[PDB]
Parts: sequence; C-alpha cells; structure tokens
Amino acid sequence: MLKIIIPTTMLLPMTWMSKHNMIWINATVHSLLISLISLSLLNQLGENSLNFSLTFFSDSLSAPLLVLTTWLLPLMLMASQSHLSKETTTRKKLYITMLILLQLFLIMTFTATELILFYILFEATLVPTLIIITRWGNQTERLNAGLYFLFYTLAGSLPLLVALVYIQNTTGSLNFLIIHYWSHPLSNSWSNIFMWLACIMAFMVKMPLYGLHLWLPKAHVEAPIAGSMVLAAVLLKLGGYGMMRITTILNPLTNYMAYPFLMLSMWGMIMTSSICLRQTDLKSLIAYSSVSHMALVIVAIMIQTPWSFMGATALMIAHGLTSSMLFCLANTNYERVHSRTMILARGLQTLLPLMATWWLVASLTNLALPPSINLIGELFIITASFSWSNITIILMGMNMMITALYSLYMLITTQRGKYTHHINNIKPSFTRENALMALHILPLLLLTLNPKMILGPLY
Amino acid sequence: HVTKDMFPGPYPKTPEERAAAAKKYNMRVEDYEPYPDDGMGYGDYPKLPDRSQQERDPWYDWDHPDLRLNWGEPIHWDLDMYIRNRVDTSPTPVSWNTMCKHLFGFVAFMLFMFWVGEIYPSYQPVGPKQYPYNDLYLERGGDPTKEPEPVVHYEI
Amino acid sequence: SFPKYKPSRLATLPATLDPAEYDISPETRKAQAERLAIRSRLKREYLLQYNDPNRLGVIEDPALIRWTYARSANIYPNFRPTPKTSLLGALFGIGPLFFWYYVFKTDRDKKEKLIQEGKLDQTFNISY
Amino acid sequence: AFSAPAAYLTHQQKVLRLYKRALRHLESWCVHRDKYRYFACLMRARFDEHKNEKDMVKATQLLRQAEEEFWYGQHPQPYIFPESPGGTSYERYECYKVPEWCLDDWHPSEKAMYPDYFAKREQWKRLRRESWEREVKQLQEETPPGGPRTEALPPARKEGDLPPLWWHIVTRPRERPM
Amino acid sequence: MNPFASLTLTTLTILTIPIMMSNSNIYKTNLYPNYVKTTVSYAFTLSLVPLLMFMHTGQEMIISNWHWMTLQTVELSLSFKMDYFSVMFIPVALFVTWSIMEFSMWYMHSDPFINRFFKYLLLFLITMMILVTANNLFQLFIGWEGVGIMSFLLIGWWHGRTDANTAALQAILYNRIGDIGFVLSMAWFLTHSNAWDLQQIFMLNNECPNMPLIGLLLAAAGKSAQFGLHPWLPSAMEGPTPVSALLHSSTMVVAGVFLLIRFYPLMETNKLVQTMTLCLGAITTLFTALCAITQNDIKKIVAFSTSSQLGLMMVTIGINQPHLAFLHICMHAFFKAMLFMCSGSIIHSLNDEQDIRKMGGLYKAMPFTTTALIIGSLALTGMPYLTGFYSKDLIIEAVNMSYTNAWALLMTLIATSLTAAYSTRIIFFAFLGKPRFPPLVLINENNPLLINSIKRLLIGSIFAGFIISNNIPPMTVPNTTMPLYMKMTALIVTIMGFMLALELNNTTYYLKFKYPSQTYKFSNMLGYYPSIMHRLPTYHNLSMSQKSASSLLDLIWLETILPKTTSFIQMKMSIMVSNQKGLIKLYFLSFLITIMISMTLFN
Ligand SMILES: CCCCCCCCCCCCCCCCCC(=O)OC[C@H](COP(=O)([O-])OCC(O)COP(=O)([O-])OC[C@@H](COC(=O)CCCCCCCCCCCCCCCCC)OC(=O)CCCCCCCCCCCCCCCCC)OC(=O)CCCCCCCCCCCCCCCCC
Ligand SMILES: CCCCCCCCCCCCCCCCC[C@@H](O)O[C@H](CO[C@H](O)CCCCCCCCCCCCCCC)COP(=O)(O)OCC[N+](C)(C)C
Ligand SMILES: CCCCCCCC/C=C\CCCCCCCC(=O)O[C@H](COC(=O)CCCCCCC/C=C/CCCCCCCC)COP(=O)(O)OCCN
Repeated sequence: MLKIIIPTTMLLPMTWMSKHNMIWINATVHSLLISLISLSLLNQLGENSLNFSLTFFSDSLSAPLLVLTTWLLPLMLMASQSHLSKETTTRKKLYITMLILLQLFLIMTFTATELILFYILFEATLVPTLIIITRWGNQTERLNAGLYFLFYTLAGSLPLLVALVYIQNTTGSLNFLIIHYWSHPLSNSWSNIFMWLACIMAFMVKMPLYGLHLWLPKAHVEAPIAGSMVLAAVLLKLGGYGMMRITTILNPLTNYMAYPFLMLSMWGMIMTSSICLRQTDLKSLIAYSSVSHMALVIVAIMIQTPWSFMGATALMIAHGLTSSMLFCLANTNYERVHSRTMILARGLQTLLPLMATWWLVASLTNLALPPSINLIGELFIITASFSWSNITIILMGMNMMITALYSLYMLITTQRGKYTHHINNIKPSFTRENALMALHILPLLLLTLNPKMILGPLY
Repeated sequence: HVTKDMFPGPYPKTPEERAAAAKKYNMRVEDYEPYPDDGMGYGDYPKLPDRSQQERDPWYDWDHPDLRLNWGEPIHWDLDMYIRNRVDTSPTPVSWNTMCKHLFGFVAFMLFMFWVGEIYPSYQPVGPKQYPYNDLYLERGGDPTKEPEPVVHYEI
Repeated sequence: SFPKYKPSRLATLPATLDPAEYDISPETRKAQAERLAIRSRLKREYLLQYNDPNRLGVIEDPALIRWTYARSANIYPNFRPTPKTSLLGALFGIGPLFFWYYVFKTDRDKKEKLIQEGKLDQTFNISY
Repeated sequence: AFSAPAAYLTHQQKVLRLYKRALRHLESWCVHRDKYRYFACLMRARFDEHKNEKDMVKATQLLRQAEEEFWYGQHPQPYIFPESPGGTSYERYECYKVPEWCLDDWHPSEKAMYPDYFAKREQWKRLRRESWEREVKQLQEETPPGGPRTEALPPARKEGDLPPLWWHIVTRPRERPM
Repeated sequence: MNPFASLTLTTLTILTIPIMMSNSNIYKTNLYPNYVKTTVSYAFTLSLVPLLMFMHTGQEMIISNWHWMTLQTVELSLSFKMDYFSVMFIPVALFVTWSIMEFSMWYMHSDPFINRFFKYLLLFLITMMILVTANNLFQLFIGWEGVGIMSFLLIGWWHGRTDANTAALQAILYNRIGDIGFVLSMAWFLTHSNAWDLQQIFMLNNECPNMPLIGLLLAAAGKSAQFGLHPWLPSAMEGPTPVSALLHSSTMVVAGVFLLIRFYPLMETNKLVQTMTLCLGAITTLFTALCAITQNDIKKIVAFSTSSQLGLMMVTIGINQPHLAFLHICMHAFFKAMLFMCSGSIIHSLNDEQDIRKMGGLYKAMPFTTTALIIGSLALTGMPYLTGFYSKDLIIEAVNMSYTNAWALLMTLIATSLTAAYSTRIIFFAFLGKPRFPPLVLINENNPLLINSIKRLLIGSIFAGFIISNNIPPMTVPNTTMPLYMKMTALIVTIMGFMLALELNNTTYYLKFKYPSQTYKFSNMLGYYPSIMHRLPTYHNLSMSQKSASSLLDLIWLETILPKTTSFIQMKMSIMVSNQKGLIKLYFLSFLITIMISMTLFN
C-alpha cells in the first residue's frame, strides 16, 4: 500500500518546489498518475483480502473508495484553477497542500487495518476540510458553517473513542481481522445498548442521518468548489464505510436497535426530497439530494443483507460521482452569474448548448436512469428492503418519483425558458469546464459495463 | 452592494416602522400588510395576494416575460410555487365546488355501477367447456403418480 | 337570473366580477395613480441601468436578494415558541415517525410469528 | 404591448373590451360564418339599445350585469390565435431568439466570415455610444421632479438626437429568427 | 446456420449505426434525415425475413449472448426474446417509423435542428426495440425508462414554450407513478421467484398472487394512460406532430398493454386482476371517448381516440384474450399513425392551425388528405373488411360472449358508439362546410415525400389486416356460432353513432343559439379531472414542502433542539461563571464553604 501512499506524500515537496506558474500542471499530472497507479487495487479476489502488512490492508469495499478518492483530486484541482487565479503563490501552494493532506488522510483511512488508527485518521480528515471551508470561502457564514461541520462530527465521535478503547480492554485487540474472526454476540442489556449507540452515532452524524443533517447544507453551500466536491463525494462515505466495518460486533442487538434509525431515514428521504422541490438555491438542492441518497444508504446498511451491502456500495460510488459533477456544474454557472440563485439565470441552453447537454446527463444520472450504477444500487436496496418488509416499497416508490421531479425541475428552471435579458456576461464555456464534465461523467458509463467492481465483498 | 437597512427585519409593530418597512419593499404604506405575528418567522416580509403568476397580464412588457415579473416589485413569498410551470389559481369557467361535486359524483357512480355489474354479471346460456383427459390433469400440474379420480363427460 | 360564480383558493375571482372595481372613489383613483407612479419609477430605473452600453454585468435586483434572505436566513430570528408552532412542529416531526414505526413493527411481528409457527411457503426465497 | 398602460380603465374602455370579448366568444360558439354574422349583428343591436344612457350610476350597473352574463356563457374552450398567449404556438420560437451581444463573444475565425455585417455592427455600436450619452441628459432634463408618473418615454426633439432608450427595442432578434 | 437469430439481432444493431455516425461529418450536412430514413427502411426490409420464417414454421428463440453479472444465485445477462410478439411487432413498428420519418422530412424542413430531431426519433425507436425484445425484467425496465426519457425529450422540443415543459414534467410524473408498480413487481419477482428471467418466473408461478400482478397493472395503467393516470397523454400534444404520430399514438403508449400481454401465463391464473383490468379499460375508454366527442383541437381528439383504443385493448386483456389485444395493437398502429399524419398535413398546409373552427372546405381543396383521413376513420370505426374490422369486431364478439361484468360490456358498447360519433365530428367539421380560414390560401399537397408516406399507410390500413389475419396460426378458439342480432351489434351501434352524431352536428347550421348545458361543460373540460387533480394535490404538497418540511422542522425545530439549546446553555453557564466582580471576599467565603463541605461529605 506504500506504493500509493509515498507518491501522495511526495506530491507536497513537488508542489512547494515548483515554479509560480507551473504548480497546477505538475499537481494535475502527478495526481492522474497516482490515480492510474491506484487503479491496480481494483483487482480484488473472492478470498479474504489483500493484507499488505500489519498496518494496511485492502478489501473490495476499500478499493473502489480508494480509487474514487485518488481520482477526485485532479478534478478538484481543475475546478479550483479558476477562482484561485488572483491568489498569491504561497496561498495557492497552501491550498494544494491542504488538498494533498486530505487525500493522504483519506487513503490511510480507507485501508486502516486497526480501528484506532482508522479513528485517528477519520478525525485527521476534519482539519484540512475545516481550514479549506473557513479560509477560502466567499460568504460571511462560512465560519459558522465550519463550526457546525466541526462540532456535530466531534459530538458524534467522542463517545466512539471511549467505546473503542473499551473494546480493546475486553476483546484485547482492535484489528479488523481478529475482530471478525473472534466476533461474539452482544447480550440484550442497557450497557450493550449504550455501547451500540456510542458505536453507531459516530458514523450516523457524518453520513448524515435525518435530524443530524443541519450541518451539511451549511458546509456545502459555504465551502469553495473543491470543498463541496470532497464533502459530497468522499467525506460522506466515511460514515457508511465505518458502519459496514463496525456492524460485525453489534449483532444481534441491531435487529431491534435499528428501528429508530430505519424510521428516521425512511421518512427523512421523503422530507428532503420534498424540500428539494422548493429551494431558492442550487447548492442547497444538491446538498439535500445528497442527504436523501445517504439516508437510503443508511437504510441499506441497517437492513444488513448481502444485497443491501452491494446496493449500498454501488450507491455510494455513483452518488459521489454524480454529486461531484452537479456541484461542478453549479459552480460553473455561479462563476458567471455570481449570485447562486436558480431563477436569476434562465434559458441557458440557447447560450451554452454543451453545458445544457452536461446538465441533462447529470440530471439523468441523478434521476437514477437504467442501466446506470445509480439505479443498480437503488434497485438492490429496494429489493432488500422489500424482503425486510413489503410495505417499505411504498415510501421508496414515493421517493423515486419525488427525486425525478426535483431533478427535472433543476434542469427546467435553469436551462429551459427565456434567458435573462440583463445578463450579458455569459461567456462561452472553456475547455477546462467541458473536460471536467467529461472526466466526471465518462467513468460512470464505463463502470456500468462492469458493475462487480463496485458491488463490494459480498458479490 | 446591498445595505443592512434594506434586508428584512422583525415584525413591524409600530406605525413608523410599519411605514419604513412599506417603503423598504417598494410599495404603498396602506397597500403593505405583513403576515400575522405567529411563531413562524415571516417577520418583516409583506403579504401579497395569493394570485398565481399565470393569470398576470400576458400583454404587459414585463422585464421577465417568462415569469411575468417586473424589476424592483416585491416578489411573492411563494413565487416558486407560482411560476406558470406549477399550481395556478386562475379563475375557471365553472365554480370549484361544482367541479368537485361533479367529478367525485361521476367517480363514485362509476365505481358503484361497476360493483353492481360485478354482482349481476353477463354470460351466455351454455354449460362449462369440457376437456377430455381427466380435466387435463396430466397437462395441468402433472403429478402422474397419484392416479386421480376419473371424470367422464356426458355426451348429449 | 344566472348561477353565481363562487371563488375559491385555487380558482380565484375574475377581475370583471370584482365588486370593488365599480364602486370607484377618488381615493381609489389616487391609490392607483400612486401605484402607477412607483411602478414607473422602478421601470425607469431598470431601463436606465439596462440600456447603458458601459455596463458589462448583471443588474442586481434588491427584491430578489431580499426574497432569498427572507425565505432562507430570516426564519429563525423571527421564530417564537407558541402553542400553534409547538403543536404543529411536534405533529409534523413526531407523528409520522411513530406511525411508520408502528406499521413496520406490526408487519414484522406478523412475519416473525409466521416464521416461528411455520406456514409461510418460503420456497425459492434464496436471495435476500 | 408597445403602448404604456394607464393608471385605470375608463368606462368606455371596459365597454369596448367586453364587446370584443363577447364577439370573440360568440364566433367561438357560432362556428359558421352566416350564423356568426347574424348573431353578431343581433348582439350589437342588443348592445346598442343602451348607447345613449346618460347617468353613470345606471350605465355602470348595465355593464356589471353584462359581465355576470358573459361569464355564464363564456365557452370554456374559446378560439385562440396560434401566436396568442393561449395559442398552440405561443412561444414556439422563443428558444431561437439569441441576443445581439452574443456576437461579441464570437471567435475571430468565426468573425472572418461575414465581414460587412460586423462592420455595420461597429457602426451601430458607435452610433449607440454617442446616442446614449445624449439620451441620459435629455431624459434627465425632461423628467418631472419626484420621478415619472407613467412609463411613456418622450421622443427625440433635436435634429441628430435619437429617442431615449432605443437600443433594446430596435434590436429585437426577429419574429422567427431561425 | 440459424439465420433467424442473426437477422433478429442484425436489424436491432443496424438501427444503431446512425447513432454512432451522429459524431461524424454526415450529421453536419443535410443528408442525415435521408440517411436515417434509408437505414430504417433497410432495417424493416431485413426484419421482414424472420417474420416469414416464423410464419412458415413457427420458429421461436431466446438469445443470451452477453453475461452481465452473477449475484450469488441470480444471473443477469443480456437476453433477447424472439417469440411471436417480438418478431411480429418489429416489422410493424419499423414500417410506421419509416413512414413517420419520411413525413417528418417534409413537415420539419424549417427546423434548424432537424438532425437532432431525427436522432431523437431513432433513439426512441431503439429504446422501444429494447423494450419489446427484452427477455428479463431488467432489460424490460431499461426500455421502459428509455421510452419515457425519449418522450420527455421530444415533448419539450421547443424549450421556449412553458406549456411544453409542463407537459413533459406531467408525463414524467405519471410514468413514475407507474414505475412505482413496476419496481414493486420486479422486487416481488426476485424475492419470491429468485429470478428476473421470464422462463423461471413462468415455471415457478403456477398460481400468481395478487401483489406482482397488481404492480404490473399499475405500471401498465401508468404508461398506457388509463383513466386513473390519463391526462398526460392528451397533454403530450404540445410537441411536434411527428412526435405525437410516432410516440404518443401507436408505439410508446402500447408498451403497458404489451407488458400485460407478455405476462399472459400469469394473468390467466388470477381472476381479480382480470376484473380490475376490465373495469379500468372500460372506464378509460368511455371517459376518453366522452371527452373526445366535444373537443375542438384535432390533435387532442386524436389523442383521446388513442386513449380510448388503449382502454379497449385493456378490456381485451381483462377478458383473457392477449393475442387479440396484440392484433388490435398491430392494426391500431397503422391506422392511427396515418390519422395523425393526415392531421399534421392539414395543420402544415393551414399555417400552423390546429383548431377545427378555422377548418372549412378541404374535401376538394386538398383531396388526397381527405380520402386518406376518410379511409382511416372508416378503419377506426371497424368498417367490415378493413384493418380495424379484423381486430375490433373480434373484440366485440369476445366481450359479448364472456362471463364478465355487464357494466363493462355496456361501457364498451357506448365507447364504440362514441368513437363512431367523434370520427363523424372530425370529418364533418374538417371537410364538409364552407371555408373558414384566413383569405391567404396556401393549401399544397404536391410533395412526393408526403404523398408516398401517406400512401404506404393507406396500403397498410387497407390490406395488412387481411394479410395478418389470414397468415398467422390460430391462437384462440373461435366464436363459430352467433345470435344474428349479437353478430351485428358492433355494426348496428357504429351506424347508430354515425346517424346520431351527424344529426346533432347538422343542427349547428340552424340560426339558433343556446347556452351550454351542464353535461357539455363536464365533457368539454375533460371531466374536470385535469383542473382539480392538478391544483388540489400539488399545491398542498408544495405548500407542505415549504411549511412543515423546510421551515417549521428543518429551519426551526431541528435547529432549536440540538445546536441552539446547547449554545444557549453554554452561554448562560459561561456568563454565570465569568460574572465575578473580582472581590477576594467572595472568593474566600466560597473557599471556607467548600472546606467545610468537604470534611463532612468525604469523611
Ligand atoms: C338493447 C337495445 C339496443 C338499442 C338501445 C337504444 C338505442 C339508442 C337510444 C338513444 C339513447 C341516448 C341517445 C342520445 C345521445 C345524446 C345526444 C344529446 O342529446 O346531447 C345533447 C345534450 C346537450 O347538448 P348541448 O349542450 O345543448 O350542445 C352544446 C352545443 O350544441 C355544442 O355542441 P358541439 O358542436 O360542440 O358537439 C356536440 C356534441 C357534444 O354533446 C355533449 O354535450 C356530450 C354529451 C352526450 C354524450 C352522452 C352519450 C352517452 C352517455 C353515456 C353515459 C354513461 C354514464 C355516465 C355516468 C354519469 C354520472 C353522473 O355532441 C355529439 O357530438 C354527439 C353526442 C353523442 C351521440 C352519439 C353516441 C350516442 C348514441 C349511443 C348511446 C347509447 C346507445 C348504445 C347502444 C348499446 C346497446 C344498449 O346532451 C345531454 O343533454 C345529455 C344526455 C345524456 C347524458 C347522460 C348522463 C347523465 C348523468 C346526469 C346525472 C344522472 C344521475 C347520476 C347520480 C349519481 C349519484 C352517485
Ligand atoms: C435527534 C436526531 C436523531 C438522533 C438519534 C435518535 C435515536 C435514539 C434512540 C436510541 C434507541 C432507543 C432508546 C432505548 C431503547 C431500549 C428499548 C426500549 O425502547 O424498549 C422498551 C424499553 O422501555 C423504555 O424505553 C425503558 C427506558 C425508558 C427511559 C428512556 C427515555 C425514553 C425517551 C427519551 C427521549 C430523549 C431523546 C433525546 C436524547 C438526548 C421495552 O422495555 P423492556 O423490554 O422491559 O427493556 C428493554 C431493555 N432491556 C432488554 C435491556 C432490559
Ligand atoms: C450528535 C450528537 C450525538 C452524541 C452521542 C450520542 C450517543 C451517546 C451514547 C452514550 C455515550 C457513552 C457510551 C459509553 C461507551 C460504551 C462503553 C460501555 O458500553 O460500557 C458500559 C458503560 O455504560 C455507560 O457508562 C453509559 C452511561 C452513559 C453516560 C453518558 C450519557 C450521555 C447521554 C445519554 C443519553 C443519550 C442517548 C441517546 C442519544 C441520541 C443522539 C443524540 C458498561 O460499563 P461497565 O461498568 O464496564 O459494565 C457494567 C457491568 N459491570
């Protein structure tokens, strides 16, 4: 695993020693090379795992997330190239350093053979993201947003640490292999109930769960484009990865401890999908759509069936890609309008046809159009929930309909209609933006050819 | 480029601040009416008639012809609900109550008559169709190791 | 003696049927004149800002920003806990959760009981 | 559309509007030409029996009851011209209307094509450039104190002047640009 | 060896070549529409061969060429079904699409983006072929969503028009309401039968329970525009006339009926689902015919005619005659597509006018369209020995001699009478009276594309019914014996409809005027369903979406409970702790108190 960690570390001295007008080229090229190297991890095996050493190991749940994390950085660099043009060389190097540190922390988090190291890196990811949100944020609310994005997370995970060490005082180890092989049931007791709560609430808050999601619209709206990319695409999947890793010791208590969370997620998907219908902001709409998709993933994880896990993994990957592309499109519109309001900019297919095509494809992918991996995860989770209970489909069905609605609404209000007359600063889309859109959308349609690469270890 | 004073504020409870709020939203003082001071935070923002924007004048030269909107005029709170692509409150040739009664009466009558016809079906003065080989036992389900009771058909 | 039109919330009353567009008073005419005056002032301002050849940007609308701020960032500071607000919040945020919990719990209890007693015909139910 | 609206509609205007609406809905009801002509003449006659009504309080009660009658028999599916705000082809070609300033963003390779049109385009742009500076002063001097009352603009009064705020009216894309 | 599978796959793959070439240089020239038309005609000619092979022998086949993925014990693969329905419906759809494209080459000449229109039509055709030839539920769902997306993209062809966008969103909404039931059916089938393959589903389901069939019926009602979810089909006429002629008349709307046909082994085992299907079809056909009888837009009337025919086919499914319903699909394709083509020709020749109040004497002013529409209306009304007689007449005989709901039978008879009646209305109001259009006469039919495209569908609607009926093997028992009055019931009711409609229409010539009645207002406003159902529910939902979900819960109470309460408590504690005047008097008094308390408490 060091063959990928070491180049990510070496990205920092290369950036800090580069010329004042050549940092972006070097960063993008070497990030793409690192992603190409990390593509090797996709060759998983039906056997146990790729146990590299005592500290790092790779599974078919960790491999797609690692590949997505490595692939995200070049896209974030291309997205941030624009609004950091008038920025001093030292501050641009600091921004690239923060991005590289975040990628390194995520890469070390996704392997994380030991659970305490996983938690330490899980919380280490919080610092560069907070710095990015609070420093390079345009609006005045960013600071408050950052505060939220911090405290919620910590409020979730401070008990977890205690629980973690408590386990090592009883079980004696926190290595995931030993934990899996020496698993023992949790008796129905109040102490076990609170241990379950401490283990679960840590990852519930960052997913986020409905009722604990108030930090997410603030963090995504107030953050710069790269921050929105990293939060929507990868940083949301940390909770799901942690839950799928840690639910191996919570049985059979979960069989009755998942009812409040299942109810909360199955109603919050509807609530957030309806919230998306009436939104005056594009970024808030995308954030609430992300909340709905993550609530569906939470339902899948709480069901705890093989089809649930497969659908959860596929949906996480597809949602990360789709949300990243949607945030990029919204930022491209904002950089010309400088308002971030849906109804101010209208009739854009007359002026930017290729951007309208990109918007259509992104909306269709969000709308879960077959045979995309989005719908693969959707159908897997839906069938698993139907097996769990034949009534859930009703709620699920409603969500699907509502989803499509707001998606096309986002497509119709911004692209269709008559253009705004008093906006004459709509320049033709650059090659950079179109290349970013293509690099976002082509991997989705290529992954739909080989779904088993993102279906997880239970395929 | 917008001043702090311009933005929405608390509920206007005195006539002078009511007039100031009315002037802020670019409307007449006696034409301005805030939402009732309940728990919901409507506050300073004015209450405009619930009329849809589909029924606005289509021949006036609006600054936003698609939305039928003007530059500067106070936007309705639920503007995004009334955008000519959604619910519209345009008057109908027939009163709403009468349309509701006619629609639900027609639907209920159709359902009741369908149920009645289900009670009293329509058929032909014939007996059931006869199938030769033990009511097609072998070809419908199979199970050839039971030898069911033979059925013979009465030739007339 | 024709049937009378009854306006409703979703089917409003026509302008030509308004019983207030006839009993006209000089105060009403003055109000209409002032409305036209302010509308013309706003239109003149927008047209002056719109036809300027030196402008190469978006004409900022204070009404749009004010509407967005009122819809988004002003709800909480004007919020007051009242019996109406408290009851509506409790209902809309608690009732559906317990309703769905009861429904799903009853369904799963029936399913588990049928599993335990044994007549459910689970044949071919391999993938779950 | 092209004309500015007034603060209110007089009784004469309301009567004319009701007459036009009644005729339109009558021809919607009376499909054939001879039947429509007969019933339109009959309705003009019945509309004409109260032309010379003198007192305004009685003439406003006649039109008020005429608006209660029209609504009752208003043919809930009237005939609408195809390009009218209710027609089938109302905004069919609205997406083909591209603003003129978009031509400022064309690549020089694209501007190599059509050189004469672009030369005329800088000519028009210069004309507007001086005209706007003249019109700001003209409209500022001609406006009454306290702001305008009606949104009707004055014409040009000198020799070389152009009407104030003319650029976005004469540079309409087209009725059917494509 | 085995030419059948090779040809059946080849027609589908050669339907795809222009999509690949859309990035080439030909897409930037004016030869693209002719290229696509030639490709479609060649595909139809190639696909004519598997139909001949099936007709000669009865060849059936399923091809599982590419294995997609194995989920434990469930294998998903790209499987195509080449049974009777598929190999019979491919040539009909291809022929109709060829005619519609040749019509479009003349109708849409003034559109700047005509190549995009043709590629959209070809994409819709490919999606429909995928839907029809699908052998597993996943591929069927892929086609089900592809046809819906293509319909959405083609309805809102003119993006400037708000009504087009509203109609597209409405169609998407209703199709997703159907998609709910479709997903329910797939989930149940995989949970119980452990397979999305049709073969395993048929083997493992000797008696099908209610839930999967109810889901399938819901999806079929959603896409076929049954009475519950009907208005989207009449609203979908905002798009160009070729879109309505191809998609929303004869090809895409019969997809729900085709879905119900594909599951006929499971439909015959359940008796309640059949009753529900029969009732839904009867109410749909009656309501749509009653709406159509009083409309004034020609396109709206033809759309309601299509909806009534779909309801009749759903009735046929409900009386356990799937093959007869498929036959009616095949004939309806021909004659309804030609009817829409004639309507589009009239609209184009008449300066984009759709209302019939401004259509006068066109029987002589433009005769070819007149005779084509007369032939199509005669075929629609089931005139004997036409394409519509050989299906609709059998429908009527089957529904009369079946132990079914009597109310549904009465509704079907009244629907047939009303069909005759609005066909009479179209002919009378569009071709008989004196001219009523603007004086600038621009009538012109002299274009080879229009004439040839219409004449091919004329030949179809005249002879294809006979050819198909006499050239297919028998798949149902015949109603050999018939009461003499019951045999002629369809003809009698159709003639009675002609007579009554003509007599009632001739009264408009009279110099008498009268205000409309309540029934006329009910029928003209589409039964008031579009009004109420588009204002009462949506508003409420939208209101809630801002009132409870957005403002009250998310922005107020969820914000008050966790973060704001914590902030308030911490601020109050900080104020209390830090509010010290700096007096050491108080400090050491507290020191004395704590020293006193510790000794007593901890000893
Ligand atoms: C077993 C022996 C077999 C032989 C049996 C006997 C043979 C036949 C006997 C004849 C039976 C009736 C024939 C008369 C046909 C009607 C023609 C007519 O008079 O229309 C003019 C007249 C209005 O004309 P208008 O408004 O002055 O004209 C406007 C302008 O001229 C502007 O006009 P326009 O130019 O725009 O367009 C004119 C258009 C517009 O005209 C309209 O306004 C459309 C309304 C007429 C359609 C009604 C026809 C069928 C009704 C089915 C209803 C099913 C149940 C509905 C449930 C309702 C639930 C409340 O009219 C038409 O185009 C033609 C109308 C339809 C005639 C063609 C088909 C009918 C003949 C076949 C019918 C039955 C025979 C089937 C054979 C089966 C074997 C037994 O219509 C009526 O007055 C309605 C009469 C029938 C309505 C029935 C529904 C009443 C429901 C009310 C509530 C009842 C209590 C429910 C309580 C529920 C509590 C839960
Ligand atoms: C706000 C955004 C979401 C955040 C997360 C929300 C979800 C948190 C809920 C955690 C799970 C449920 C809590 C307790 C579960 C115990 C099981 C209980 O529900 O069942 C009954 C228990 O009855 C009562 O619940 C007993 C406890 C009552 C006192 C607890 C307070 C309940 C309301 C508190 C709401 C405050 C929420 C906010 C906290 C900050 C059955 O009684 P019994 O079978 O005999 O005993 C079961 C336990 N045994 C087997 C170990 C012996
Ligand atoms: C975004 C806000 C989320 C905040 C976190 C929510 C989850 C909080 C769950 C409790 C946190 C601490 C749990 C302890 C960690 C597990 C350790 C354990 O299980 O050991 C137990 C210890 O159990 C405890 O001590 C639990 C006491 C809880 C103290 C802290 C209370 C915090 C508030 C409780 C109510 C909150 C629950 C619902 C929260 C919903 C989310 C906000 C057994 O101890 P022994 O003595 O060794 O065995 C006994 C037999 N010899």
